[PDB]
Amino acid sequence: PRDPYWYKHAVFYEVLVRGFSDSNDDGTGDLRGLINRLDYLQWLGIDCIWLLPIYQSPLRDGGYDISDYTKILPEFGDLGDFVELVDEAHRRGIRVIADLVMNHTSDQHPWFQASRTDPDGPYGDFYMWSDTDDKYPDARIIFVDTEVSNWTYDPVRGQYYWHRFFSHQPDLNYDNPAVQEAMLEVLRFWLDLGIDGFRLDAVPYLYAREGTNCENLPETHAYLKRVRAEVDRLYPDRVLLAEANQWPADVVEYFGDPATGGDECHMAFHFPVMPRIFMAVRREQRYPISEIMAQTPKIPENCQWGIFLRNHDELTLEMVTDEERDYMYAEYAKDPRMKANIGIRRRLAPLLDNDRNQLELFTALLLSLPGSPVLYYGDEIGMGDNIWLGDRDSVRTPMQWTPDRNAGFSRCDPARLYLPVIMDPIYGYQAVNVEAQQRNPGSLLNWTRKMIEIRKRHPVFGLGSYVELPASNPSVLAFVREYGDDRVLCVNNLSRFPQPVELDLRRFEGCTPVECMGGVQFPAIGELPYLLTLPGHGFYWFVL
Amino acid sequence: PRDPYWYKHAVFYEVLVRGFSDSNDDGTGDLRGLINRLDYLQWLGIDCIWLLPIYQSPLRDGGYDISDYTKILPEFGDLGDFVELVDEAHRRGIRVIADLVMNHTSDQHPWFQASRTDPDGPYGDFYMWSDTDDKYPDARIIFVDTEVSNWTYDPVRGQYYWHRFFSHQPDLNYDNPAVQEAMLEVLRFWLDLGIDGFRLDAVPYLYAREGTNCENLPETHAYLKRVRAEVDRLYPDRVLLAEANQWPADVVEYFGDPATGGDECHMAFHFPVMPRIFMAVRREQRYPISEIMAQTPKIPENCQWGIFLRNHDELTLEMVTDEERDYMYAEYAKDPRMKANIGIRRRLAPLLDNDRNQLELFTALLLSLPGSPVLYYGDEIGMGDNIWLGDRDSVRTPMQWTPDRNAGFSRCDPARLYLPVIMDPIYGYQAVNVEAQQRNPGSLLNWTRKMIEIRKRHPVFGLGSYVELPASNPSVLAFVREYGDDRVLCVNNLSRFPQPVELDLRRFEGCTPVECMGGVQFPAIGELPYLLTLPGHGFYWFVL
Amino acid sequence: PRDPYWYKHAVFYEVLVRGFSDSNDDGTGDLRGLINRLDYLQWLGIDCIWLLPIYQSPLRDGGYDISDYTKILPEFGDLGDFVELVDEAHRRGIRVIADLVMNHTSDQHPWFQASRTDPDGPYGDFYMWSDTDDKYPDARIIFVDTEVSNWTYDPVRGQYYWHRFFSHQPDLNYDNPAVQEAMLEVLRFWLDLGIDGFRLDAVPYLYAREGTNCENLPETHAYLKRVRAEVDRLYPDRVLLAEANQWPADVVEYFGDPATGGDECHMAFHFPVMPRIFMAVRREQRYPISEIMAQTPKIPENCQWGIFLRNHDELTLEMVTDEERDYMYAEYAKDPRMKANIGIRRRLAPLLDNDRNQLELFTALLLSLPGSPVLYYGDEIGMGDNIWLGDRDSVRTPMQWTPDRNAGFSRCDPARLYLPVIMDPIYGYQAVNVEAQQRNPGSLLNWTRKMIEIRKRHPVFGLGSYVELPASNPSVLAFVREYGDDRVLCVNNLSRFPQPVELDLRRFEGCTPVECMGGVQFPAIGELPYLLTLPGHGFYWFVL
Repeated sequence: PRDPYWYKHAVFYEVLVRGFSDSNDDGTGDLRGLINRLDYLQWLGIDCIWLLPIYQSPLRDGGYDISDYTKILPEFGDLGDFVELVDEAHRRGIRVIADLVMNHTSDQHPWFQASRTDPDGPYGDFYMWSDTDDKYPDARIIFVDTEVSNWTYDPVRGQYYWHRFFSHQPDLNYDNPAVQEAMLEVLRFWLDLGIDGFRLDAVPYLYAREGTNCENLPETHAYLKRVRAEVDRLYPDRVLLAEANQWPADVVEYFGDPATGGDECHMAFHFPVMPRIFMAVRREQRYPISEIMAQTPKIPENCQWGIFLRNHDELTLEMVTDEERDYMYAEYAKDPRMKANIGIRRRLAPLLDNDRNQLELFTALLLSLPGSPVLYYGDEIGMGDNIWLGDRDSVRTPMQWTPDRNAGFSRCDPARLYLPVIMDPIYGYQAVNVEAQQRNPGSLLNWTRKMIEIRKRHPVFGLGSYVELPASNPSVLAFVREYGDDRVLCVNNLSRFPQPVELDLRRFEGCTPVECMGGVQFPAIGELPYLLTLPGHGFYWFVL
Repeated sequence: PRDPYWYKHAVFYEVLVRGFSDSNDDGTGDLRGLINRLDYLQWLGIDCIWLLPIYQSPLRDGGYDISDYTKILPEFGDLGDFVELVDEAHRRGIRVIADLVMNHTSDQHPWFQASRTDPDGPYGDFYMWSDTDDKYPDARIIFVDTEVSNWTYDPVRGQYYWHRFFSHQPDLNYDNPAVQEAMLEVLRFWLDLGIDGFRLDAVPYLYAREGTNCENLPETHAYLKRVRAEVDRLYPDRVLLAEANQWPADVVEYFGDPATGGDECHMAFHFPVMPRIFMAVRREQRYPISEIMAQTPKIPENCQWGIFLRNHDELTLEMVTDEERDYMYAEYAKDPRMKANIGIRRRLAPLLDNDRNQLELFTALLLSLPGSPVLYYGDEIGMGDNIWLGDRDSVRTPMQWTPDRNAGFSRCDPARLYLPVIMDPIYGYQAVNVEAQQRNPGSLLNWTRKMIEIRKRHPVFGLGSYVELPASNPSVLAFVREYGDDRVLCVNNLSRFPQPVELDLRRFEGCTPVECMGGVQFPAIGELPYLLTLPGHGFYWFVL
Repeated sequence: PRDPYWYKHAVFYEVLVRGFSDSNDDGTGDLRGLINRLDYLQWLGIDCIWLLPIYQSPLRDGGYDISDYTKILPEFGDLGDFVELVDEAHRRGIRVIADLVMNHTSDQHPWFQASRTDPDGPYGDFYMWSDTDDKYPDARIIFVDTEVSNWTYDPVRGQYYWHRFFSHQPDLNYDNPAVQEAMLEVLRFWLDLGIDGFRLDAVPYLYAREGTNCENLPETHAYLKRVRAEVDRLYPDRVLLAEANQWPADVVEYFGDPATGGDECHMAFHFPVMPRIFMAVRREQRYPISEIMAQTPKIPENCQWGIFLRNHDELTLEMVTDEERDYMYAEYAKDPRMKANIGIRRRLAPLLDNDRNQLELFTALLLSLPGSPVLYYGDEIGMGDNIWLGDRDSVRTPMQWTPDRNAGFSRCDPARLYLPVIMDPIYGYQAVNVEAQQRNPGSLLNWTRKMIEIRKRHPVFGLGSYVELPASNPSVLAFVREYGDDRVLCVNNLSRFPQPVELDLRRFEGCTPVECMGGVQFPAIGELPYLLTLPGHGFYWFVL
């Protein structure tokens, strides 16, 4: 056994516990419900469940405002349930990781409250305090629309505290060794229960120094290396993912020193992928995808980029872009499609006007580009979303299972539902739900499952090289993935029209391509250009 | 001006006036409404409107039971409306034809009523009467499940009359010359109003002779040759279409003498086309389509096969087949989906379980095979059925125009609709309507429009020859259509998996194929087999 | 403890087995489903289940065309299921009766097929045959729009047979003693299995005589008296109901000789009740009910009228009327709602524009008038119709149980349902279903349940006398029912406005009226007129 770098050949499934399955029938989904649905996740073929935060919380910012790192919110069950989840998932070959906010806690966290009645106390300097609001002035305000702050004054203490997020999410003093030790305790808590890892949230903002930007500080990276060391020590085969809402170049540093193969975070996310793909389809040219592929620095051997088909990170409803390193920076807002969903999280089918061909194109690229892919619950059946509530952050509607009441999510009265089931004439459950999808062999779900299965039989997709093929046609993106004798050819049409692509496949002369979906043998590769024909927004996968 | 064989390059649009548009707002569609929608039909691109029966009728058999040939059922408007319709159609480059039942009339038709009241008077021999039921004993009973004999006894006259159809649809004695002129009289009436032709319904059964089974009799054919002669004489550019629920070999005689180029019916329908495509897609092999293309006899130069995507005839809800000449006779039966539709008219998308890819495949074929195609109203946006309405009607539901009340068909109270609008979660109007389709550029409606338009620009599709290209892959049907410098290549994949097809296009060496949908110029044809790649159920059109 | 006249205090529940519950999940309801739902029928409080025809049948006429009297349509289960239905119902205090067509059978019945093949055999004179078309000329044709004769000629036999219904329902020759004995055999077969009785269908037409109209003939009544004698001899406590779509004066003979207390049919239906209540509500005056109450002859002591809230009997879709004896004959016609549902079965709530107050008024009267009431399945929660499924079948939609898929009727795929579930925005299952109804204490269902239980605690409703109270207010119908110390006062407002009624109750001077719904004691009855106040379409029940 033993698999230290399993995340390199993993497909992750991000799930909102509150919204996946309700067993108690109280209108809120729970760990037991998720446990009851493990059989589906196995059928789908995913390798790791990624839990959105379930920690105790006032729920004032999506539950990313944590009040107790070691207590599970009563709505979702108890720690006994969680242990059973990790165990039954493992028995099914499925791992479990979770979001965990490292930078800040809610103001309703006991440490906060105990950092203000007595500054003398052991918790007294757990947060960042200053008599003036002038310190750290070159740090931008993240929530510029709501916070005039980054220092706000607390009366019961009689001083200002620091927060890069909302005023009810005070930052933690990471210069304080007791904080470095308490937080590291928290990680151990969950690792002891058997969790396979975390996504460390908001780690760019851990340390602040006068004179700097107060993100990505070398003191910060030092702390994470500390975290990798301890975890590697006490627990085998665990994973640390970084959420860094930054250009993938400032992000490459969260992987640590490349000489060791990686001694910091295992994964971080490559946020510009979806916006650049979006861009490619609109202009019908491969270059926006080509550029980031080429302008991304190399990362340590044992690290991985995470990719998902969304335009915003979730702790900050922002698109990750950069005025000086993103050549498409100004172009995104000149798509009135793109500019209407700015601050809003949208599910994949809505982002693509429910175009099946485009859904396949985007998901095909997601599963084949160099990295480890994340599916968001509901996308595999074409679920929609529901702005209006909350929102900017919902897309947290109940998973749509059957055409029965409440889509089969709960047997409760609809009035008791935490969020309503979508009843829309296009994405509503009477038309879009997992059971209908499963029974129809031509559905998006069955297609996705087949694709996930093709990818599992080919470790090259997570482990292999990426070399893009020159091609006379700007509308087609063709590349090859090779992981020692396991080689695939991936061809993608960004145009809405049928397109020829002529490939110089002379490196593979003599090979007989086998198409992945159907197992059919194509003519052998000779030395003259090979003609592939794709329909609008089509793609093919070939084994060589 | 000057165009006698216009129907050869025409695309027809079959419409139920009752169900297309309601202007009076009484719940029933009318000629006034159709006129109002002529701008749409022009936009869509069709060449000829084919009207379902609008004559005065007891409506006991779909309006195919005519009680007066010269009156429009008041429900639909008046003869002024009909004349304004034809004129406004012609202004737009649209012609108009109608179904007309030649064989029999309603029993409620005044000719019958007079042939029961006055056996000796002028109508006494308009129908076939006899003292016995012992006659023409070799004629099968068509509606064998409802009708015990082809003779039925009338209490008022005291004799049996003949009916090959229902008891309330007595046959006309075509041995009586007064009947032949009365019917020609009927034809002229409508031709004088400007109608561009008819589909003569149920003509295989015009004459009966002892010793014969009473179908396709030479006396029938002579009468039809007679009909064209007078029509050609008195009216320019008219068309006679024959509805013959018969095997395409028995049908070919309705075209007349090949020496004349055609002196009988201009068009007849090739009924087995759809079942063969259906079976071919199911078996994923070209053979069922190839076979009819090759085993169908040549027809006169100025005649053409009519094709449409349905499995049944509309007057006799029967699939056209033949035990001695149909390679597939017993095989339609082994197909669970085929067998489930008794003798039920279904619309295309229900017939294909709403598979967008197959809808395109089948329609590409309808539009590219040798003949003149018929579209059924609603298919162009993917309308469904309502089988629970039965007697066809399944398929005679209201056109779904907008997402407003009654799909935009009428502003009436739903309780007064002649038939209800489909509200189904899959084909229901809140999801499927012309307005949603038009605003979505990727919609089926817009696709159908592009298709009809490229077809219009290439008269080869209606006038040209058919040459099937040999290919090692049995799953793909590839053919060429050529009409003197107008040559197109059509390639169709019957497999649900991607398939390569290698074509020998050396007859076209040097040509740079141009794909019709996007106008992209493909690589030049060399001496080697040309490789086209198709996705599951895909197709391409190339100009040469 | 025998209870020979149990039907006098019974409330019947009419159920379409096909449409009540689906256990097999094949889209068709079955006896097993009905057995499974017996606990609900007990909960509601009904005393007898009445089954619509369940016999083997080609179903060309609602199953009233019987092809085997001793076989159950496989679609519904087998005789084993039936035996279990009778047993499980009886266990719960519920009896079971069924429709049985006495007069005619399907032409697909083995007796017929052997009566036309072999005139010499044992079945040769089972049907009414003739060499001529002229016999029995004074009988109207019932289905006059469809049928030209009451005689139809059979080609295999070479003679005419007799049929008062559709031509595929040939009449049985009851002059033949073997037919008279075959039908009693049919009757005993079911009685042996434990059925508690029958509604004998179409018995007015059993015998035909030259000289008459062939209804209501003494030979017919004699036979029914003969049938009753045999049933009473061999089986205890059974009931025979006659469906005679006739004026209540012509119907009374079916109760037999009054001297014996009743020696023919136990029950027959009073068809004008509902049309008269309907008119009474429309004109807002008591008189139309007063009149049929006055023109209804007294019936033998052990006989009972059957009442239900419908305007048509179900075998013919005709309203009972009589131009010379029904003073309202022409008034039904000037009545626009009435005239639009002329040959259509409608459920109670549609018939009353879904007015809950009127649903209560009509149901209150149904339960208080002299007779034994029949509830139709679905009316108790306010189900609607679907007239587009053909004016019989309009009212045969699946029972709506839960808000889950297919209203909880079946777990099948919707395409497989025998008829669709109503999805209308007023009566659709998402708004109207038993589960929603039972959970709401203010619902029509819970009301109906209470009402039935109140009726059960007072046998006077079925056994007592009926005396109408004179009152100056024409809008109120007030009556008293007395059965030896069980005395109730019923007051009903036919106006849509509040109304006073002043009653002379001196017969009950000293009594403290107790209202049934709530058990509140009203002021004692004095020598002065007693004042009751009712809301629009209101009613009260008082115990004295």
